[PDB]
Amino acid sequence: MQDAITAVINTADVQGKYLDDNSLDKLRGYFETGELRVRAAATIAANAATIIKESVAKALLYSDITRPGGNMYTTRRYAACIRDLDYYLRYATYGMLAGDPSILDERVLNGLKETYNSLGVPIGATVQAIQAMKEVTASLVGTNAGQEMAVYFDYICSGLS
Amino acid sequence: MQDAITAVINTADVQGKYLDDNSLDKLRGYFETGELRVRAAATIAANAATIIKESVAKALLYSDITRPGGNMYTTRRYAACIRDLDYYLRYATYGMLAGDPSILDERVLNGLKETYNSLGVPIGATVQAIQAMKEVTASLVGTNAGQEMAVYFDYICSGLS
Amino acid sequence: MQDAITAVINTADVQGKYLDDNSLDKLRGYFETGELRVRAAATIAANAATIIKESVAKALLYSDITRPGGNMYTTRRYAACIRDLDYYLRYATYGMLAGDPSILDERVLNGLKETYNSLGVPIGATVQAIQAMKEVTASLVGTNAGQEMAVYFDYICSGLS
Amino acid sequence: MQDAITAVINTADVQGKYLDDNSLDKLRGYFETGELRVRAAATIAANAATIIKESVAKALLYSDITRPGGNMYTTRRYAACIRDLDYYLRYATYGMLAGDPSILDERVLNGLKETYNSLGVPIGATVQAIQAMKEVTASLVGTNAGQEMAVYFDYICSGLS
Amino acid sequence: MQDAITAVINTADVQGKYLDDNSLDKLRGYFETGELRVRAAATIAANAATIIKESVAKALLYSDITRPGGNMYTTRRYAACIRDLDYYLRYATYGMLAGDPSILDERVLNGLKETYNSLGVPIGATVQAIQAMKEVTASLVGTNAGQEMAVYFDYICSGLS
Amino acid sequence: RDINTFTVGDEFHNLEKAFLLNEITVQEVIEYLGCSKLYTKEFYQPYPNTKVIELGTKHFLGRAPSNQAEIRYYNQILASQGQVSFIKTLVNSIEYTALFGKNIVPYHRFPTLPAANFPNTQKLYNSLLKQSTQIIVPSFGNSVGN
Amino acid sequence: SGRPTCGETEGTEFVSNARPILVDGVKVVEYWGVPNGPVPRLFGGPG
Amino acid sequence: GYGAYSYITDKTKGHVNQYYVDKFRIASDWTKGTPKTQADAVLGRTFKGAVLVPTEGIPQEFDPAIAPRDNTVDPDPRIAESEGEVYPWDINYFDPQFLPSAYSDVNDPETVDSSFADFRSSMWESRRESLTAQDFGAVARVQRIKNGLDEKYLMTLDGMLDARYARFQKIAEPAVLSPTGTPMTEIPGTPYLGSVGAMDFIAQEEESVAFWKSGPSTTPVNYKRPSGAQTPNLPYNTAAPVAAINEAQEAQKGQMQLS
Amino acid sequence: DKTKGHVNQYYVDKFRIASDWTKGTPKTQADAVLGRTFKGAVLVPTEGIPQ
Amino acid sequence: SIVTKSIVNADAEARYLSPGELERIKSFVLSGQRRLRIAQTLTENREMIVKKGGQQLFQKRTDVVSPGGNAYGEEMTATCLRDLDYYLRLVTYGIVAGDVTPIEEIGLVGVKEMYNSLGTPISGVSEGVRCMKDVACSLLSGEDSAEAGFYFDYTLGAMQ
Amino acid sequence: SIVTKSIVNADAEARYLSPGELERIKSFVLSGQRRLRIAQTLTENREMIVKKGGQQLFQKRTDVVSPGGNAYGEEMTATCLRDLDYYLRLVTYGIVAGDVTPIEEIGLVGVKEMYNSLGTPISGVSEGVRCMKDVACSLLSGEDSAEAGFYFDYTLGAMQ
Ligand SMILES: C=CC1=C(C)[C@@H](Cc2[nH]c(/C=C3N=C(/C=C4\NC(=O)[C@H](C)[C@H]4CC)C(C)=C\3CCC(=O)O)c(CCC(=O)O)c2C)NC1=O
Ligand SMILES: CCC1=C(C)/C(=C/C2=NC(=C\c3[nH]c(/C=C4\NC(=O)[C@H](C)[C@H]4CC)c(C)c3CCC(=O)O)/C(CCC(=O)O)=C2C)NC1=O
Ligand SMILES: CCC1=C(C)/C(=C/C2=NC(=C\c3[nH]c(/C=C4\NC(=O)[C@H](C)[C@H]4CC)c(C)c3CCC(=O)O)/C(CCC(=O)O)=C2C)NC1=O
Ligand SMILES: CCC1=C(C)/C(=C/C2=NC(=C\c3[nH]c(/C=C4\NC(=O)[C@H](C)[C@H]4CC)c(C)c3CCC(=O)O)/C(CCC(=O)O)=C2C)NC1=O
Ligand SMILES: CCC1=C(C)/C(=C/C2=NC(=C\c3[nH]c(/C=C4\NC(=O)[C@H](C)[C@H]4CC)c(C)c3CCC(=O)O)/C(CCC(=O)O)=C2C)NC1=O
Ligand SMILES: CCC1=C(C)/C(=C/C2=NC(=C\c3[nH]c(/C=C4\NC(=O)[C@H](C)[C@H]4CC)c(C)c3CCC(=O)O)/C(CCC(=O)O)=C2C)NC1=O
Ligand SMILES: CCC1=C(C)/C(=C/C2=NC(=C\c3[nH]c(/C=C4\NC(=O)[C@H](C)[C@H]4CC)c(C)c3CCC(=O)O)/C(CCC(=O)O)=C2C)NC1=O
Repeated sequence: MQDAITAVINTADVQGKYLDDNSLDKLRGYFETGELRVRAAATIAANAATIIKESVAKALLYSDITRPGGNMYTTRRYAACIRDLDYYLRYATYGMLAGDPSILDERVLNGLKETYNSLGVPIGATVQAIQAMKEVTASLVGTNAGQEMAVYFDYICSGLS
Repeated sequence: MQDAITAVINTADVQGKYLDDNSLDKLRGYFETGELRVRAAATIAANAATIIKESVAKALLYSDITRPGGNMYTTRRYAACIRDLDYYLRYATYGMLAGDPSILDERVLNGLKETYNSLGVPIGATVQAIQAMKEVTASLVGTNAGQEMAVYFDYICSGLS
Repeated sequence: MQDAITAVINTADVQGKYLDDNSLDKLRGYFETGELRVRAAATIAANAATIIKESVAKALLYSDITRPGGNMYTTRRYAACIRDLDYYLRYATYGMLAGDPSILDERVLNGLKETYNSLGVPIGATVQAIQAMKEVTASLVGTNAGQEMAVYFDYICSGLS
Repeated sequence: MQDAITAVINTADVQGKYLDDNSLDKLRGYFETGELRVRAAATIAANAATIIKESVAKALLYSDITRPGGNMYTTRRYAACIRDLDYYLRYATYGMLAGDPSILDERVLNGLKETYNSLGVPIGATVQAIQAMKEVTASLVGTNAGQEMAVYFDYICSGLS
Repeated sequence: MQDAITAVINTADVQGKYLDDNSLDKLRGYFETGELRVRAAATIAANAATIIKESVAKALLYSDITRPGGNMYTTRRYAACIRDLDYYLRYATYGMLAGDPSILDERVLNGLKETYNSLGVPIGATVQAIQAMKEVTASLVGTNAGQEMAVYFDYICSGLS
Repeated sequence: RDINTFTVGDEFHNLEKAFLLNEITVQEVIEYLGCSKLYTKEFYQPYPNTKVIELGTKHFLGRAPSNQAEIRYYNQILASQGQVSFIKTLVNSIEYTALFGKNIVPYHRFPTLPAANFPNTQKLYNSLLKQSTQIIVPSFGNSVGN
Repeated sequence: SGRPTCGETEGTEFVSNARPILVDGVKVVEYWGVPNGPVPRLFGGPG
Repeated sequence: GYGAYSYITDKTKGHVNQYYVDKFRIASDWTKGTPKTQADAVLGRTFKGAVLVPTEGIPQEFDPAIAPRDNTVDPDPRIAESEGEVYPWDINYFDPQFLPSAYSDVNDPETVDSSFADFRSSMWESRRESLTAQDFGAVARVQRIKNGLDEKYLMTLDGMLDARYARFQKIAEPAVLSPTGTPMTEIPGTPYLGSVGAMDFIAQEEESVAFWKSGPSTTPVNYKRPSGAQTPNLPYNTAAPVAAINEAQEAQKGQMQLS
Repeated sequence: DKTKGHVNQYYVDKFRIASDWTKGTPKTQADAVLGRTFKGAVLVPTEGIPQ
Repeated sequence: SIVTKSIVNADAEARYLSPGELERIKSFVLSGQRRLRIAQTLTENREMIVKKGGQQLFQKRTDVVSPGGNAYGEEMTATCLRDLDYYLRLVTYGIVAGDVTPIEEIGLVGVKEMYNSLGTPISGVSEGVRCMKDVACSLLSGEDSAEAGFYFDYTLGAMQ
Repeated sequence: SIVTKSIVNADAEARYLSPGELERIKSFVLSGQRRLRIAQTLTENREMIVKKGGQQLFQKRTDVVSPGGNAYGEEMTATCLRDLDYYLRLVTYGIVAGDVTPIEEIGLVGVKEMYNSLGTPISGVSEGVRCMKDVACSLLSGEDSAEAGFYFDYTLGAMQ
């Protein structure tokens, strides 16, 4: 993976140059937004369970999916579903706090579309669940940090779709 | 896997309904054929060694395969084919006695065509060997139970081909 | 495609060199075997019909294939099979007379295994038919030229298998 | 495809809303940069030949590729190579002048990596050729428009790599 | 794998033949050349480090790979590079001392072109490095054994290209 | 591969002293190698949890994942705790003790009996390091029933 | 008692009421290799 | 196309379907929901229930001597309350915890000094451990290379470059196979011998973990001790093994320490 | 990957000796001789005390 | 099912079905009609079991229906009775299967993770199923409610 | 980067970032401008550090300078100072990263195998980096050169 800092050292390194004023402006940008990211990751760390509960309650419950015939009908599949949501929340927090979505490229979105199209997981409903996590999470962390979290949830949704 | 009973509970479950008279007719059908399946499985358990010996003697010996350069030419490869035949007979008995070929989907025909096309096992000769086991087995268990074992041997042969 | 001459000009060309004594030895080898290839191609052109009849009569007739349910059961499928044999013999002659099996890579073995595994043509029986054409053809053209045609027929059989 | 305008109408449309001040700010941004995009496309249209000639002269000539055994050694392959550099320049101009690289997703980068890895085209050299077009083209159109062309040539290079 | 002996036993075995005069001539050939292959492998074993150092100094020296952005630019990639030259030298010695390049087919050239085209390793520079090992190695072991090592280094070079 | 190109220097030098004195069994070496930061950086970092299952069984047992229920089992183990539990379950399994016991380094094997084990290990060991990011065994097919 | 995935305090390394027989039943058995599990041979018994 | 179906885009519950969620087709049943945004609204209305007002009027003209209006002043307090946003229940409410004023500002010097000093703690733990681990490892591999390199290790590439490591760094000379291949012997009887004198006995600083202690405080004086039991059994009338005589002389070595 | 590895050209190489300089000159400030500018001049910090 | 279990157990040892195992399948397939009647009775009396069991649940356990409770309201109580209906249906599946495999794979594998994800106390679930066990044993014979009641006992042992 | 040294950590533990770890991230992002002052000073004074550190290197270690040494010759001597420039640049990356990951992965992973494959004594490399540490500590403050000097100390511990 890489954060914003590593990305700056990648560009400056791969040019062979040292750190010029542009790269220092990018690191100043990240170091200004750092505290906000920290407290956002603190809040999400606090209320993960309630994010997944409220987002499943908004997006998936009392529908064809949890009715019989639906993908989430058995208790095994319900638990696997909310497990999957937890991964999306956790790695979206890592992606927020790194400031670079390369983590989502390496450890989440790789082979996931082939996996869900293998098993039979509906992609539509997954995306709507992730967007429900985006609205609930933005409600917890506020406007600015909700924009940051939203970008990474939208990154995963753009990955599966 | 699943037997015929589990399959009935799958359809009745996935509709959300309970057990209606059609599903009870299917359970009555299985419970009528039960003892026939049991004694057939008993007899095949008894004469598996004999069945393998007669089907290899009919289908494979004194040909190009056991002549040098054929695929059965060595003792390791003779053993491998003989061992392979035993698996077909055993899992065909499981499929017979469950009343549902899902076992052959899970544990036998998965990746088997990629295996034999990877190694260089002739599929033709294998299918002929399995049909030889079908005729001998039907000769041992009789008409009815030979039809039942016939559908599972034909299921494996339809899987390889 | 390419013949042996074009292959020599390929290696000499791709080194950037001109023609050294090794490549001229290869051209002398081809030009020594030239007339042998010519009369072999003449004889095979003469007796294609009889090669096919004899090889189908040895390899395929009076078996499960021409009995109903086999792949050669209908007239349409009988004619398609003899047709296929005619193509193998013709392109094997082209491969013989070029001295380089690149033709069989380009125009015969490309997609042929996907074709026969798509339709349900038995590969085993086809290989046995091609080897029957190899023996009959070698019997017509003699020892040397039968070794040469042997290479091309074995090349197609190695391609299917 | 889509331009920046179509993308704005996609977001505003898919929210169901009309055009708010943010979307009008984005269209004002594009309509400010419009004239610069026009004259840049005019200059590239004027000097396409010389872009491809100077970029091939920088990036590919007098190397292993145009020497024997290298990818561009035969004339057929030389002409196909410069033909492809013409596509990269043309569609990079379309992508610049649309303000949205969706064209490069639809008509260029789709299946191209599978095509070049099929044929034997080295991806490394291709990317270096495209970056040579980026430096020459930026030299023709100037600083700002060279940054715009820079993002689209880098988009294609990120696509192949 | 197999040596020359095992290959003779393979062809004679797979025809079902015994060992005739031809195969005994091949085993005579190998047993004549055996001691020369032994002392060559002894000397390569002695001077491996200096072969890799002199071949990197010939082939990768005074090149852009060393400069920032080249593929050898870091310490990790330099060490991986000289590590791969160690593999080429060592398996080339095994192939020489077996008298049969089947080792190179099994354990080196399998998947290597897909690996280097995946990573971004330049194939041309690799081939030139191997040829530098061919020249230095032939200088150490002399004329005869340099011809033997020359066929196996040329086998690896033909494998990558 | 050899440990030299992806390490700075000595790293876990203790295991070298502790293993050459024969106090540490081969299994405990394999566990403490499997649980280090170095093994995270190589195999746990750039790959998803399914690929981490597949590589982990390849390294520590010499084979591919056998059925779907092992994949769910290993996912829940990976998600619930992490790599440390996962390597401890691979090493401390019945299978690893039966095959290898205390004094045998794991080796490449060709499993025969269940499903696609032979083919899938043939897809694994014919792949070099970093030859593709694409997963060999993502999952198995849709089985009817539960 | 490990880290719980979803929900609170539950979600450990074994899913509750999962099967030991699905994982333990399916064994990987190199015939002509070290016997991992009991392996029968029909033709093993000496003539 | 201008209208494209992204799954990111389709918020409406088509895919996961509930009969109960539905569009507000009839006036009856507003009961079940209210609009949340300005775009979702009645034609003449607002998100709240009110008539839309264009909010543009003629500003009272002022004298040119009067100072002009300023754009960045705090909005009048009465204005905020009339929109209603001051009440927590209102949707648009802004929490006081989410203000940018609630942060430590990065530009301030005392936070940078105090917080760098907060930074240094959690790092001197791990940084200390990593450095010390490098030193222990250094001693370890130097002693490993000094003890000798076996044939099988010297064939491996790592051994070859560890033999070179010892050569370039003057730690020891390591016996390596001769350019011919036959192992470098000093005496032709046994393979892999080396010259032994006067450099084996000089201690190197890279072997010692402890650089700090440099002074041995005694003088050692040697004598012969009778050695009692531990005297090894020797065969009579024959040539004893070399090891046995070495054990006999190792048993009979006494040490006095004079401070 | 600006350095030419994939395209193997011997003539284009890095400057290693005093004689090389005739063939090429530096174009950017980052590519610079220690103590020089990108043009041939001594570096000056350009910071002084304003009157 | 017993067929599936015998097959799976046999498969693990890579051997043909044992005579003892085979004998059980005979006893199973001959005990069929008696079981069909048992699931026929619990099928056609489901409304009294779910309602009466729900009444004894909420009367024993007023905490769930207390304000701020998971079961609070009409909708939530209806969802609670919905789940008791599910486990009654699964018990009938387990009765005709002659084993808990159908019940365990539909209903029990990963149940604690789901109800912990819903905020539901699972001890209340087990008390609900125990109430339906008492009603369903009031609807059956001696040996019959022994058997069916033991399937209920297995679901109670899975919840606790 | 310091931020990475946490996401990988709780990623392998499969949990959210720990509270203790979170405090460090805050302390890191508030200590940023001091770090950028340090790497600014080592950036704009690189020529003095490379030249003067090379002088103290060659004056302490006359082995390499002498004929037959690894660094002897005009082209060779220049490269030696080129490598000191590499490490100096890396030290600056490690300062703004707040971690030696940049230094380790760009410079230290597999360094012994490379310089042993070049015939370079790596102890002379460590003496050179120590010389640049002395010059760079002469160009900074007390606590400042404690910090930066300790990054140099990490590189010395990796070379030895
Ligand atoms: C196997 C046989 C065997 C022996 C015979 C002894 C012999 C012996 N005695 C001493 C050592 C000693 N022996 C004595 C004994 C003496 N005190 C006196 O007043 C008398 C002169 C004398 C007894 C008659 C003393 C006092 C020391 C200690 C001397 C000292 O430290 O100053 C030592 C040195 C080690 C030590 O301090 O113990 C040895 C080797 N040890 C052996 O292993
Ligand atoms: C972080 C790395 C990573 C991810 C993300 C991941 C996903 C993943 N989801 C899976 C299954 C599943 N995933 C779901 C998910 C859903 N069902 C729904 O209705 C919802 C709409 C949706 C979730 C939002 C379900 C029900 C299954 C189980 C399918 C089955 O095996 O029965 C499986 C198969 C293993 C198993 O759980 O039994 C994997 C491997 N695996 C990984 O290693
Ligand atoms: C369903 C469509 C269909 C048809 C019709 C068919 C015919 C067919 N006829 C055959 C032979 C034959 N058919 C005949 C027929 C005749 N001889 C005469 O003189 C008469 C004119 C005529 C009988 C009325 C003979 C003699 C042979 C064998 C010739 C030989 O083998 O030498 C064979 C050769 C092998 C085999 O029979 O198994 C086939 C496949 N196959 C098909 O799939
Ligand atoms: C085997 C088939 C084949 C041919 C023929 C071939 C030609 C070829 N000619 C080239 C250049 C050239 N060729 C010429 C040729 C000429 N100038 C004149 O005025 C004359 C009319 C003519 C010589 C008779 C010149 C001047 C250049 C270089 C032009 C430049 O770079 O500006 C290049 C550019 C890079 C390079 O040479 O490495 C190729 C690839 N390549 C091939 O693969
Ligand atoms: C960014 C991380 C990084 C580093 C550090 C690096 C070093 C590096 N040092 C090299 C050579 C070298 N480096 C030295 C260094 C020294 N000689 C001495 O005696 C002194 C102890 C020391 C200078 C302080 C010498 C002499 C050579 C060339 C040796 C030769 O070619 O014979 C080379 C060979 C080819 C080339 O330079 O282009 C590389 C790649 N590469 C990297 O990617
Ligand atoms: C014998 C069987 C065998 C071979 C041959 C082999 C090659 C091989 N080379 C690799 C990487 C590499 N290979 C090189 C090679 C080179 N760089 C250069 O500039 C040179 C021109 C060139 C060598 C002559 C480099 C730099 C990498 C590292 C790429 C990276 O991971 O960063 C890797 C990826 C694993 C790693 O090293 O990190 C493999 C697997 N693997 C095998 O199992
Ligand atoms: C076939 C196996 C199976 C079961 C059992 C199952 C249960 C299940 N119970 C649910 C909710 C629920 N279940 C309960 C149950 C109870 N509340 C209490 O206090 C009591 C202890 C208990 C009733 C006896 C409640 C209150 C909810 C909804 C809680 C909420 O949404 O806030 C949901 C959420 C969405 C939906 O129902 O459609 C599922 C999927 N799903 C399955 O596939």
